[PDB]
Amino acid sequence: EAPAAVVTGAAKRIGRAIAVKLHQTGYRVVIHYHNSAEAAVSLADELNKERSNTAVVCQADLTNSNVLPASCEEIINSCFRAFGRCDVLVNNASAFYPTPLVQGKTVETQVAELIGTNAIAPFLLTMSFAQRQKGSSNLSIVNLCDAMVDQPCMAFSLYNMGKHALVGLTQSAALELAPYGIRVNGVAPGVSLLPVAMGEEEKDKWRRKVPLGRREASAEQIADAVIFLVSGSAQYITGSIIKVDGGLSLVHA
Amino acid sequence: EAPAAVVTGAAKRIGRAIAVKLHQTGYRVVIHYHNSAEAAVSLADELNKERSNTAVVCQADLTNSNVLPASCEEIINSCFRAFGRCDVLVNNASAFYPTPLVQGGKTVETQVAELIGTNAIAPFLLTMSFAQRQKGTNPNCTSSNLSIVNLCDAMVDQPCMAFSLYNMGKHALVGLTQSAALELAPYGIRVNGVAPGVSLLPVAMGEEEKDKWRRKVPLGRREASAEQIADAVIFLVSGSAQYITGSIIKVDGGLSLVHA
Amino acid sequence: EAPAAVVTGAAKRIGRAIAVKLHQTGYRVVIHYHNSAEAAVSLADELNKERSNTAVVCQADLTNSNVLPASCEEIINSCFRAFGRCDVLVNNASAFYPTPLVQNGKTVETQVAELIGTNAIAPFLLTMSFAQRQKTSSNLSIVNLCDAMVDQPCMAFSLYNMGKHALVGLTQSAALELAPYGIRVNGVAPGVSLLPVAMGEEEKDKWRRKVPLGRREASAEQIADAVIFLVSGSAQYITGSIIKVDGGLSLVHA
Amino acid sequence: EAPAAVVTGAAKRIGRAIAVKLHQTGYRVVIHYHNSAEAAVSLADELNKERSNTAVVCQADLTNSNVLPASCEEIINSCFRAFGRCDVLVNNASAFYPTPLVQGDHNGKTVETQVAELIGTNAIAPFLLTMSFAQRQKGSSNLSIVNLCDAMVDQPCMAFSLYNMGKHALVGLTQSAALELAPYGIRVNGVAPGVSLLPVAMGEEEKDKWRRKVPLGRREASAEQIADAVIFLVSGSAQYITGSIIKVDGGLSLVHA
Ligand SMILES: NC(=O)c1ccc[n+]([C@@H]2O[C@H](COP(=O)([O-])OP(=O)(O)OC[C@H]3O[C@@H](n4cnc5c(N)ncnc54)[C@H](OP(=O)(O)O)[C@@H]3O)[C@@H](O)[C@H]2O)c1
Ligand SMILES: NC(=O)c1ccc[n+]([C@@H]2O[C@H](COP(=O)([O-])OP(=O)(O)OC[C@H]3O[C@@H](n4cnc5c(N)ncnc54)[C@H](OP(=O)(O)O)[C@@H]3O)[C@@H](O)[C@H]2O)c1
Ligand SMILES: NC(=O)c1ccc[n+]([C@@H]2O[C@H](COP(=O)([O-])OP(=O)(O)OC[C@H]3O[C@@H](n4cnc5c(N)ncnc54)[C@H](OP(=O)(O)O)[C@@H]3O)[C@@H](O)[C@H]2O)c1
Ligand SMILES: NC(=O)c1ccc[n+]([C@@H]2O[C@H](COP(=O)([O-])OP(=O)(O)OC[C@H]3O[C@@H](n4cnc5c(N)ncnc54)[C@H](OP(=O)(O)O)[C@@H]3O)[C@@H](O)[C@H]2O)c1
Ligand SMILES: CN(Cc1cnc2nc(N)nc(N)c2n1)c1ccc(C(=O)N[C@@H](CCC(=O)O)C(=O)O)cc1
Ligand SMILES: CN(Cc1cnc2nc(N)nc(N)c2n1)c1ccc(C(=O)N[C@@H](CCC(=O)O)C(=O)O)cc1
Ligand SMILES: CN(Cc1cnc2nc(N)nc(N)c2n1)c1ccc(C(=O)N[C@@H](CCC(=O)O)C(=O)O)cc1
Ligand SMILES: CN(Cc1cnc2nc(N)nc(N)c2n1)c1ccc(C(=O)N[C@@H](CCC(=O)O)C(=O)O)cc1
Ligand code: NI
Ligand code: NI
Repeated sequence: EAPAAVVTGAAKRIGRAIAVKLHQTGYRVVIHYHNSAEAAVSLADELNKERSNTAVVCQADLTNSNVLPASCEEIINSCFRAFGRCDVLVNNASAFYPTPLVQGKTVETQVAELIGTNAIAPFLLTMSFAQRQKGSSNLSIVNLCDAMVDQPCMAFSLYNMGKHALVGLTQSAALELAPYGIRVNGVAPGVSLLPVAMGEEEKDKWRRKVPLGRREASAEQIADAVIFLVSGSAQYITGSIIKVDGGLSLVHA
Repeated sequence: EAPAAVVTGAAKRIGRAIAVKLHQTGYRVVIHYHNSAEAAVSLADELNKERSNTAVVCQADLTNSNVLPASCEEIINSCFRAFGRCDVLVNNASAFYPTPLVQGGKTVETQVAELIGTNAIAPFLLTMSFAQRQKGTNPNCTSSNLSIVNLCDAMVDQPCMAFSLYNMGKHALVGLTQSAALELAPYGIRVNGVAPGVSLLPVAMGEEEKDKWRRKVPLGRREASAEQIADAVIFLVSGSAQYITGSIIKVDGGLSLVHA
Repeated sequence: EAPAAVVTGAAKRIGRAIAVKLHQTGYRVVIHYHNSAEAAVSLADELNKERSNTAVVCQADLTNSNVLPASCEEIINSCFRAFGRCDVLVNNASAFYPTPLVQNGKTVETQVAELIGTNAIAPFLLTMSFAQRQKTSSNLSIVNLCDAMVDQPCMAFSLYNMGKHALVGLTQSAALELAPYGIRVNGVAPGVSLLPVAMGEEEKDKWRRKVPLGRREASAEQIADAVIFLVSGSAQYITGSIIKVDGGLSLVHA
Repeated sequence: EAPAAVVTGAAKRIGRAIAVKLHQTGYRVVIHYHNSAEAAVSLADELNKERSNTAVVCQADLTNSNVLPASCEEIINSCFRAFGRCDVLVNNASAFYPTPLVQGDHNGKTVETQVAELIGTNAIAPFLLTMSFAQRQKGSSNLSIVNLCDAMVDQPCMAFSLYNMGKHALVGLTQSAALELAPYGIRVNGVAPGVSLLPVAMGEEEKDKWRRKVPLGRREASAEQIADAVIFLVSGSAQYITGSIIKVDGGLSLVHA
């Protein structure tokens, strides 16, 4: 019988590429989304046309709040309701914008969004993932990290704190959930898909920097590393974070 | 004119020892505390005994909440109020307890607020407020020695079982240390960390459990005293570390190097 | 047409498993060996029985010496003479033994030659020679076998540890320098894998216990699995990456 | 009694500033050099004019060879012979030049000479000096080793693989020796410059290119700023510190591509 996966922020871009590749591997998928309702059901439609009743949609804000644990518990619950199991969780959804230290949203909202999406939701989703299993199988969690986590971008401190917290969770959860046969790993893109709204010349500045090919990783290239980690080929791998960055983190100033 | 320093969680233990050594080095200090009012003022009394009006006290919960940015601004303000300047910020205050991922007291969101608030968010807001006050300073046109020192954890990559939120908070602190170091370098504000392995064990910990942790330590088979942690802090704030920023010094007696 | 791979120290254990999985994936293989002649040819015979003319054997000492560069050029040339190409280099051969700092009559300089040569310098020269011969339907890459415990070193293994650290450095330097040629350079870092046969089971179990995921060592095959991912089309953007295959061992404090 | 230190490659630049600061702190010093004889003897003279009988010179090639262990043993011996003790070893001497992985147009040296020089000076010599240092220990004291590492070690410069391998191996040694020598109270630490003193031969525009990369001040570290971290690590304010490598790089290693 088919395994099931939750992918967060799976409506488009890298999240969509992960849901799609997991689907092609034979997973049924919960496509989580926040604001991209149309893209999410459009994705689910295609996947369901491929194989009937193998994709459901689930919407949630993953900003930190007192109700976030409930939302995260529900996200996991939706996978079991639809599919009777939950074998894989991919923590992909992520708020991303600058927060300059020296001077719209209050700083506490930015805290809740940036740290919530990048670290607290992954933590809570991990708790619920594990709780639902215990209290053959190839259970694992993949966290979407950042290969530049130690060469941060200017004025992105909260985002960077969130990705760093995600490294800690990946390692803490790997260690703690190993007795249950739940493996916990990361995939760390460097420059992948640039923002839809980024000007082309700004995109080119980033591409130029990549030693391997002078270009960004495609969403499929990121998804490949994810499906390796969920596979039987990675049965012994846990607490490992795989850079998919084309050498970018190795390039000095 | 003597420089001034803010030290969070400075009433006891490592924070206290940092405050004492900064004061002995010539700093005026803001002693921040949460619950330890008695210890905070008795420290201030002692420092003020040595040099009149060189130690002041400041109370604040550093748990994340919608009033944290305000609280942290006021902490930095208290240093300018008392001493007319703020040269050094030491982020030492820290909540610390287990938070198991699997279950068989506080809600998990209270734990998040406390653990990531004290260890990461408050340091970040204090860093903002510290830097905002140095906005109109050109490091070329001045002879100051501004820095922040973040109290980290040498075991961040070999974490203790069931301490995931604490660990996330310390990881975020490493991220802030590095991000702030880069972003504030144009202001001549250096941002560094000191990472104890096993230092002062909890007062409530059984003596046999204490000795288990002590035995792990290759250099001397003992915990670091609070003074030895403070030595590294004062090096990092000193003129002999003027080119150091984004560095996290381990003070762990080799502990992080020991395999399972 | 079929790609070709060189695997150093390929007669036994992890190296043999890598050579086998590469061959199963469609690679022709050069099976390098040092002292394990019989094992090397029995492996070569087994793979050639599977598919004719897909396996050859190559003897070489990878200790550092004045002749080492020539040996390494010959190992690479060997793959080209046998198969007309060389798509993959796996640096697997490794000397491994204690060298205490404070006090088998091996001199320390022999220990240096053996431990640094096999783990670092031979990898570096094979990399030179590999790159030199390549100086686009191609997928060229190098995989170096590292050590997940490189920053939590075992007691009295300083030269070995220096060897492995130099290999990390080589992986990163070569990844950057060879990227313009489309040559990707990566690492697989076992923690506890195959234990020495002669080691007491009671000592083996001490190591096994340390491992969170399963309380067991990695099989050679599980290590080989990460190797074949790195060389595959599913890793075309991965260079300078070292993947731990350690079942969480490196995350366990003392 | 005054303590004693050995500093390798101490005739000039960073190694000199370390020898000077250790001398100013009250150490007697062995000034090791390879080619810089005049600068070495000139330093010994300045130090001796300040406090008589507190500085000696010792010449040795630290290229890897079958005689390197003897040479390193000699270097350590020279400290016990002059000063009756050896409290501090500073591994500073370092060969530094590109070794491209791909050749095209044919340099000077053979690749095995380059191996012997680059990894001998940066790694093997430090290892043997560490062996001899710990072996010779006699029996209030503060024994330590400081290794000069490199902050850019995981963001290597183009075509410097052998140099980078040496420096990576030196990290390994720092950590391994920290663990292994801890039971004897010998601490082993590192100082990692990013951009400090630029090569004399380097053109001014190239020098300015490196300087402008540094976030903290847009300048290189002086030799004295590097020596400061060294002297902190050998000091009593660092007695619980072992296996730590402190970056002195003005934030350079934190700058993305
Ligand atoms: N793209 C890159 O070059 C790159 C580089 C480094 C690291 N990464 C990591 O790789 C992963 C995917 O990258 P990406 O560029 O594809 O990410 P992205 O497009 O910026 O974001 C992915 C999804 O996250 C969801 N999200 C944002 N805020 C949310 C919130 N408040 N609550 C719930 N969901 C929220 C959004 O869902 P909706 O659209 O439905 O609202 C969004 O589509 C991320 O974790 C990222 O940090 C990517
Ligand atoms: N001790 C060790 O072995 C060790 C190991 C690794 C890292 N560290 C780091 O070194 C630093 C000092 O360690 P330590 O053991 O001295 O710390 P600690 O005793 O556990 O706590 C330090 C102080 O932090 C303050 N604090 C706690 N929760 C707070 C909150 N909600 N709001 C405001 N302040 C709060 C407390 O102040 P009040 O008493 O006034 O309430 C406390 O006295 C910490 O950052 C720690 O993480 C220590
Ligand atoms: N096994 C583990 O638990 C583990 C853990 C961490 C890292 N690793 C790494 O993974 C790789 C494979 O490990 P392993 O246990 O399979 O290795 P191994 O059995 O110790 O050695 C593999 C081969 O290296 C060859 N070799 C040794 N010295 C040589 C020299 N002088 N010149 C040429 N070849 C030489 C030997 O070839 P011959 O038999 O032909 O003489 C040997 O069969 C190694 O690089 C190792 O460091 C393994
Ligand atoms: N920007 C920087 O300068 C920088 C950056 C990162 C790391 N570092 C590290 O910091 C340390 C000091 O840097 P530096 O620039 O002052 O070094 P350097 O001037 O390039 O070299 C220091 C000394 O090493 C000695 N040496 C070279 N080859 C030798 C050999 N074959 N045998 C014995 N001695 C040999 C030379 O001594 P003689 O002159 O007597 O021949 C030289 O004076 C080095 O380890 C370096 O790698 C420096
Ligand atoms: C590598 N990358 C692509 C990119 C796109 N989406 C992402 N989304 C998430 N959640 N996380 C990522 N790290 C991410 N990265 C980058 C890198 C820098 C900037 C950047 O400098 N952003 C500025 C300026 C962008 C602009 O000029 O358009 C900003 O204010 O957002 C954006 C994307
Ligand atoms: C190294 N150390 C000392 C210690 C003391 N106070 C601190 N305080 C803070 N804020 N941060 C630290 N990391 C810290 N560390 C440790 C290490 C382990 C445990 C620990 O396993 N504690 C268990 C129980 C241990 C027990 O008391 O028996 C707990 O539930 O708190 C406590 C302190
Ligand atoms: C994880 N591992 C397995 C192992 C086997 N072969 C290898 N071979 C190589 N080349 N590299 C390795 N890292 C390696 N590792 C280990 C770990 C420790 C000891 C060990 O403590 N050996 C001591 C003790 C031997 C014993 O007690 O039986 C020795 O003196 O060799 C051996 C193998
Ligand atoms: C940071 N730095 C200064 C410098 C000077 N001496 C040293 N000496 C040693 N032993 N180790 C160092 N790391 C070192 N670094 C650098 C950085 C890059 C180049 C460099 O790109 N060198 C090229 C280009 C020289 C040029 O164009 O002038 C070479 O071929 O040597 C030189 C020095
Ligand atoms: Ni981190
Ligand atoms: Ni290394």
